[PDB]
Amino acid sequence: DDQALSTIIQLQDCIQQAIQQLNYSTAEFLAELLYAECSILDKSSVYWSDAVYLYALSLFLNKSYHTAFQISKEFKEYHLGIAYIFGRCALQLSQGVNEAILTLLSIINVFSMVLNSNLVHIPD
Amino acid sequence: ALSTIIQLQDCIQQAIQQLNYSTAEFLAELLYAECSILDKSSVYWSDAVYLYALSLFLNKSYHTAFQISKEFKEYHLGIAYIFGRCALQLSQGVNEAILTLLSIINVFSSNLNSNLVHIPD
Repeated sequence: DDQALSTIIQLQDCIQQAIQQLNYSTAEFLAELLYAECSILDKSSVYWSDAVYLYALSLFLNKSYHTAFQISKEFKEYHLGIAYIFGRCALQLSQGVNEAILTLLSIINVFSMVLNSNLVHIPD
Repeated sequence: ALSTIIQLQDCIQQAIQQLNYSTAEFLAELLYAECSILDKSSVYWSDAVYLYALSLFLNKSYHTAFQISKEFKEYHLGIAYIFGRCALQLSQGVNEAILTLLSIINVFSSNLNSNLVHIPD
């Protein structure tokens, strides 16, 4: 447990590093492994939501828009970035726009769960 | 009038950092047009060309950024990187990318510091 948190932080840092350059397949593999590792952690942990959001962003980035769209629909409410990924997938695919609206309206009205984070591509 | 171009290039940095595409399309076009006239060898010229090529690359516009980076690949390392990856995507102009990047690596080998976004190490 003492090193368990360090590994997750290191994997997250590597994922932001990889996505910072135009290196996506490695970002895919690191996001996949972090998402698999975070399975044991409870859903209440911010780490699970962060890993799911990173995985969704990656799966969006490599044109695998369908898979990103499901992996965003399962936990769309938990994180703001997941909702962003869901909305992007919906606009590209014209599938399930309505729940995207129902989530985005709530998230914007409340702003003006997890809402703010230091990760990359966190929407403003 | 360099404050305005510095501000708009920072805006381009922020926009691309926000995963918005076709947003820095116009802004990079504007920087290219504005800075093509003031100089052809200044650091701002290479910076504008690199940002323009990166914006063109990211927006499924490869047959333009290809030649755009081809013209000025020898000036900035990021331009050469964009040129090489576009060569890979389009399967064209590959030998030129090989020579330019070999020259770049040899510079590191022999006894460049721009910190712009998406610049590979």
